[PDB]
Order: sequence, then C-alpha cells, then structure tokens
Amino acid sequence: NIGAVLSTRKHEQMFREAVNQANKRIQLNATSVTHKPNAIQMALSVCEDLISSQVYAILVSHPPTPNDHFTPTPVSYTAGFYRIPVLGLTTRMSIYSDKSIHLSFLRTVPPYSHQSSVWFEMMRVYSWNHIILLVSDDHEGRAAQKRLETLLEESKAEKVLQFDPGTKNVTALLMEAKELEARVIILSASEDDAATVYRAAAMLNMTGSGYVWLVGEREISGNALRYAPDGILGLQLINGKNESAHISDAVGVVAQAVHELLEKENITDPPRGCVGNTNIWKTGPLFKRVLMSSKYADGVTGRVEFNEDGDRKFANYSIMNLQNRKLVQVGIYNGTHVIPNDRKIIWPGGETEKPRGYQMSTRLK
Amino acid sequence: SIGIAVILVSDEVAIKDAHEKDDFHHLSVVPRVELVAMNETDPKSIITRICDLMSDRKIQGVVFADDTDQEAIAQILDFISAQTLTPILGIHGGSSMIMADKDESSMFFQFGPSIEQQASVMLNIMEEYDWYIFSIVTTYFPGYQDFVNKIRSTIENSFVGWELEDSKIQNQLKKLQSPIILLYCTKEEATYIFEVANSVGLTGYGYTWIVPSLVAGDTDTVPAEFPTGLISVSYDEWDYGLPARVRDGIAIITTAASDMLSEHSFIPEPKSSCYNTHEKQSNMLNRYLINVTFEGRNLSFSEDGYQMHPKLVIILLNKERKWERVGKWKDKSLQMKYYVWPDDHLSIVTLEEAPFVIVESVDPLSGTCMRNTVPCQKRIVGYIKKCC
Amino acid sequence: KIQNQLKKLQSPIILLYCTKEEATYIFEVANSVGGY
Amino acid sequence: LSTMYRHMEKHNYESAAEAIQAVRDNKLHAFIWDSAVLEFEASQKCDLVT
Amino acid sequence: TVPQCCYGFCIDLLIKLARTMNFTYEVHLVADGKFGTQERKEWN
Ligand SMILES: *[C@@H]1O[C@H](CO)[C@@H](O)[C@H](O)[C@H]1NC(C)=O
Ligand SMILES: *[C@@H]1O[C@H](CO)[C@@H](O)[C@H](O)[C@H]1NC(C)=O
Repeated sequence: NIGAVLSTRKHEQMFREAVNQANKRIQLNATSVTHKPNAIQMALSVCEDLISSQVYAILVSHPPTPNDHFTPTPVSYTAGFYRIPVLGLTTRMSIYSDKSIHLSFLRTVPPYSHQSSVWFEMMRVYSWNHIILLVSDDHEGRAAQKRLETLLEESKAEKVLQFDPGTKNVTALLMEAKELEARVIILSASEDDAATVYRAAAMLNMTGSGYVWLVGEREISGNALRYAPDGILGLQLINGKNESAHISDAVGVVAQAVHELLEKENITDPPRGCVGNTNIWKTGPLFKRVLMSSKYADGVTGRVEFNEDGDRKFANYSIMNLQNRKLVQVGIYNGTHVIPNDRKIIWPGGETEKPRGYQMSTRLK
Repeated sequence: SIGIAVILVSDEVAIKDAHEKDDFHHLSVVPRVELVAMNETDPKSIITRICDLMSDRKIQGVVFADDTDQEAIAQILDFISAQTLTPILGIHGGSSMIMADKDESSMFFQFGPSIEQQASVMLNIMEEYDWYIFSIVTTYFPGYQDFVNKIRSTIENSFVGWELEDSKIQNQLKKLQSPIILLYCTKEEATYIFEVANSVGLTGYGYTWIVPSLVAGDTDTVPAEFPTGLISVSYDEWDYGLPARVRDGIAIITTAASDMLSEHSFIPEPKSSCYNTHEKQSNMLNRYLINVTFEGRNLSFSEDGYQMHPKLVIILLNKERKWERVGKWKDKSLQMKYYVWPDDHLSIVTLEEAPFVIVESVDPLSGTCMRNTVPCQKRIVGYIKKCC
Repeated sequence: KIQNQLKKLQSPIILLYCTKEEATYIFEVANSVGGY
Repeated sequence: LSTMYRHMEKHNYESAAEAIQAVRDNKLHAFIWDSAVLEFEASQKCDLVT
Repeated sequence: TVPQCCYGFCIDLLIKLARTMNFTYEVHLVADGKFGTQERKEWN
C-alpha cells in the first residue's frame, strides 16, 4: 500500500517485481523508495518515507552487516510505535520474540528461539537420553533454553545451563559437561561464542571421542566451520538462505490482508506529515488479527501458519552433517517428523551407530 | 557540566529555578543551564530537539516529560540512549512508565515501578487483605511470563503458604472462580474480559480483580460496565508534581556526574551533534550512576528500571467513576487508611475472658496475622488491630 | 441474571422444566457458561 | 499446625547434636520429630524417656 | 575437609548395596549439615 523499502539495488528490484506481481493479481500505491546505511539515520529515514508515502506499509530485510544485532532495532521500534503491523523478510532473530516488546514484529522465517521441536523429535526418534543444553547469556539464548525446557517436559536431564557470556577463557562449562558424562549436547550462541566453545572442546580431547551431538542454525557460518570438527549435525532453513523469495510471499500476504481489511469501513487515514501525527492509530489491532488469521496456501515458502505469538509454523529444517570438513544435507525434517534417509549419518568418533547418551557412568558420590 | 533539559508537552517553569537554587558543594563542575520547549509527539521532532541541544552545548543526558499515555515513547527514549550512550531520565507521562524487559547496554532511568515491583505491591496488598489468589489466569500479553515468575518467587519466599489452582475464557473463569483474580491484558481485550466476567458473575460482589497498570493507567474515563471494587497501583498519579520530579532528576544526574568524575577524573562529553557522532568509554559512568544519592535519599536502582524508595500509590475504583488517592509506599512500607475494606456488615464486641480469647499479640514481621485468627480493633487507650 | 445463577450453582445435576422456546435460551446460556 | 509452627520457630536447632546437648542440661522442654536418634538416645544414654 | 571415618547402620547398608550392585562410591558428609528444605524455588 506504500512505497517499497529495501537495502540494496537487487532487493529494491525484487520488491518492485513483487509489488507488480501483487498488483497484477485493493491497489498498492508507491511514490519513492529510500534507505539509509546508518541505524540512527535510518530511524528517521523510515519515518520520513512512511510519512511521504501517505500509507502504512513497512517491510524491510536484515542488513548485510556481520554483527546483525542492533542495526534494524531502531527501525523496528519506529514501526512498532504506531499501530502499524509489519512483516520481516529473512530476519531470524530471537530477541524480538523473547520479550515481544514490539506490537506486530512478525517474521516469516522462524527465529532462533524456535526449532527446539525439531531437536525434540530427533531425540525421540533416536531415543537419546541424558542430554544437556548450554545457552548464551543473551536474551535469545535464555528464551531458547526456556522453550527447550518447556518442550522437554515429557523429564529431560540435568542441563548445565551455563550463562557463557562469551569470554575468551571459558573452561568451567566444558569441565561440567565432562563430569556429567553427557554424550549429546545442545549448544546455541553467537559465532564467536560457538567458535570458543568448539576450540575449548577440541583442547579437551573430547570433541570426537565417543561424543556425538547436534548444533543449531545460529552458529552455521563459514568462520565457525573453519574451526569446528567433523560429525556435527547442524540445522539450516528450508528457504531462509536467500531473501529474494520471501519478498513475494510477504507481498502476497500484505495484499491479502489489505483485501480482507477493505471490507471493513473503519479504515483510518495516515497523517500526511510525520510531525502532525498526534492522533494514535486505532485500527491496528484489527489489521494484525486479520493478518494472523489470514494464511497462504502455497508460495515460495510453502504453507504459512502463524502461531499464537505470530511465528510461521513451517516446521521445515534441513539437517546437515559434517564430514571431511564438508557439509552434507542428509535429508530434511518437515512438520517435526523423521527426515529422509538421503545419506548415512557418521558420528565424529568414527562409529556409524549413534552412541548412547547415558554411557560410561559408574562412579557416583 | 551537564547540559540536561526538560521538555514539557503544563509549563514546569519552576524546574529551572529549583535546579539553579540547588547547591553544588559536592559537585565538582557547575552544570550548564538549558531548556528545550516543544509540543509534538513524533520521533522527528524529538530527534531535531536533541540535535539542537547537542549543537548548543554538551548534553550528556536529557530528561523527557510528556502528558500523553503513550508509554512506548519512553522505549524510544531508550533507543535514544543507544544513539548517544548517555542516561535518559523520565519525569511524568509516557516516560514515567517503565517498559517490560527493556534492560540493555544503553542506560535508561524511569520513575515507574517494574513488573516485579508491581507484583510485590499486589502481594503486600493481598497479605494486608488476608486473602489468597488460588486461581491462575493470564492472557496472551508480552508482560506475562515475568509477572508469573515474580508471583511464584514471592509466594515461595513468603512464609505464609499461598493456594495454587468467548466460551473458553468463560469456562476457565467459572472453573477458577476465586475472590482474588489476577489479570493482565490490553484495554481492547479488557473490554471483552469485563463483559465475560459480568456474564459469569465474578464481576459482582463475590470476587475482585487486580489490574495495576495494564488498563487502569488513568481511571478518569472508566467504562460504565467496569465492575466496582477493583484496585490499581500507580506511580504518584496525584502525589509528586512535575517540577519536583524534574528537580529530583536534575539533582540525581548532577550527583551521578560528580561521582563519575571523582571515580574517573575525566568527564565524558559527546563527540558531536551527529546521528553517528558516538559510533566510534560509556559503561564507566553507567556503573556509578546506578548508586546515586540526592536530596537526602539514596536512589539506587538496577538495570530493570526500579526505585529504591518508590512513591507508589493505590487507587480504589468505585461505582461512581471515582478513585481514592489515599495510599503511601514510603521506604518500602505498607500503610493505608482503608485496610478493612469490603445489612451484611456487623460489629462484634469481644473481651479476653481467658481461654476463649488468649491471643493478644500481633506479629511484627509484616504486620499481618496467622491463617487461623481474626483482626481485633482495640481501643485507642486508634485502630491498632491485634490478633484474636 | 440467569447466567450468574447458573454459574453460582455448578452442581453436576440440574433440573429444568419450561417451554421449549424459553428453554433454548437457557440451554444456550448454560452451554456458554459451561462434567454435569 | 500453622499456629504451632510460626509462633514456635525461633527456638529451633540447626543440628541434632546441639539439641541433645541442650536437653541433657535440662535447658530444653522436649524434642520431637527425631525418632531416628531418639530410638538410640533413650536406650544407650538411658537418661531421657520418650 | 579432613577425611573422617564413616561407619554404622547406614554405611553398612550402603556398602552392602554397592557390593551387590558392583558400584563404586565416594561417601562424604555435608558442610551445612541440614537435611534439606525449599527456601527462597531452589532446594537449599
Ligand atoms: C583460564 O586460564 C587458561 C587460559 O586459557 C585456561 O587454560 C584455564 O583453564 C582457564 N581457567 C579458568 C578457571 O577459566
Ligand atoms: C554507594 O556509594 C557510597 C559511597 O560512594 C556507599 O557508601 C554506598 O554503600 C553505595 N551504595 C551501593 C548500593 O552500592
């Protein structure tokens, strides 16, 4: 309904193509497109663009900055200040869903706090027992640990649950894990923290000695793989690698929501100027409810089903095993079920069979 | 020293006079005097005012005040700290309210109690009322897990044990029918929640609901269908004036700056008046600004945005769209003039008569009594009720 | 009024005898309120 | 038993040995809820009755 | 933490159970000496 917002020229072209496709198939009006590389400047730039567009429609993607921590935060705050629901493309961050501070900051790609159901299904299929989970000191790690604990309540095991802020010298967690004698561990943190954990595990001579575990999608990066050993069963998004596909789905969802809301006669007029925005939007909750209720049968991302918090229940993730410093996609789990037997999983130790989680536990205090 | 300013969206002309009249015996460098006046509710105007203040002089911290009920503006103020690495102070209105899980690297100070403080106040009120919740009902809201965790921690720490227990919500309310009900939802959801409660019957004189700040932020235009008897917790709704709050904030900022200068020997200053001026030394002053003492009262606070001695008030909604301002929370102490709250009212005279009434002492640990006794309004030779 | 009385008396057994047209509203109210 | 717990809690002992030593000097009225050690104190010491 | 001697009914029962189950144990006392309680969500 408003002008498209994108970071790069290719993203702008993709957004324009998606808008044209939506208009070809209740009309989207656009006047100009603008963006800023600085978050502080972008906070005012997005407000100015929304004011000039005379419409409430904001949908941006994540910047290519390596940090990817607080660059889109001011834009999200500006979008959530009013009653203007927004949709994020290729924005997999669990910080937004950890506290739900924003009004309707919904992303098609599930955040890092999700995918614990896939881990639970894998553990049930492989009958894994006596596993521990390490969560980063950030809010995203705490939320992921809480979700995993909630989904593991039939039991689980005595997880270390170390804070792990990301210090250079961190050996207490490794010592505790060795003492607990847990074959399967679940670690999810930042790239630097994951690299430090892998280095500590390698220095302990226990990374590939009868210990086979799995890792999340947060640490899936080239830098982490350069130091991590083989035999790691990481997770990857089904279609989150490229953002050129989610833009079409977002445009279609926005068009469907606009068509659904056009029936209602309580449509408000956004202010022409940003300064003259004393009035508070009141139809925003209704639009958010309509968007949550509305769903797409198919598309680039397939079936989309918003959860209670507003997260798409795609439940699709590809499991990649590490062998000879190479990633092999041995099937993919869709709908939180078993994955196809594309390739045989090989443990880092060298045994084809999955080692038992509760093994080598005789002495007790 | 500090180029703080007060923005009123209301005149507050006495704030500058109070700040100037404040002594600087313990202050190393006298602060700069600057005031910014604007009437807008947009991020662009706030950004322009901040840029103008930074260009005029070194702010190193600003105080924001507002008259609207939009608390989210305070959250934007937190982002302002992320754009300046400087503390932001609140006086009244949106800035007074404290957001949920707003703690981050950027420093932010608010005069409103957090979720944990509100839960503690509600628990103290329920202990004074000698009633128990015995019913768990929480709607889908961002401030849900924190409130439940705080309530669980409070009931676990407390020596006295606590009982634990449109069609779906009505059935849940009927199954969990209790005289004390805790709820947290938005006003739009509260409109249907009140109707559901009235239909079920908990809105009558058989149960009471507690909505501290979720809906009853300002109970001046309460709906007619809203049941009478509910109470709310506010942060100096009609007790602390805006100029007084501004003066207290200025004094706290000056004391924090003096402490930082004493502990670091180098007062930080903004690089320039640009958006990315400080994009290139900020935690040193934040680590000392938390322990701030001014006006003969320590204002120590944590990253959650609480108060060491909050001026919490209790408003009791009535059937005539009126709320009682009686209630104080000085020095984290519980006291009120309506402790005994409700031809169903009777007065019974009771004497000692040895074994029939042998209890004559009240536990001073919290001012309450046991779970198998009653209050006894003894004579003045005022209303100091003991345990019977 | 009727809903409050129905919710107050949450007995497993409820007896009612009236005209079907009037009984329909009572049954709808009881179902909305809510084993028994 | 709420009235028998809060009102009579400040006199508790953190260890059974301290309670036994206190009661051996007639400094304690009675001690209960320790049958594991009371089945031996009343037998070996034969100085108190249960 | 001087190593003291642990013997009696409970120690003998634990030793017999360990011998029957072929388990290795390291018995030790508790510095606090409390029997266990739930003080202020965590067992202290
Ligand atoms: C810190 O010191 C060295 C440096 O890595 C390391 O070997 C050691 O285990 C660390 N100790 C602790 C307690 O972190
Ligand atoms: C604050 O600092 C003063 C002295 O600088 C000290 O006496 C006081 O204990 C401190 N308070 C806190 C809470 O750290």
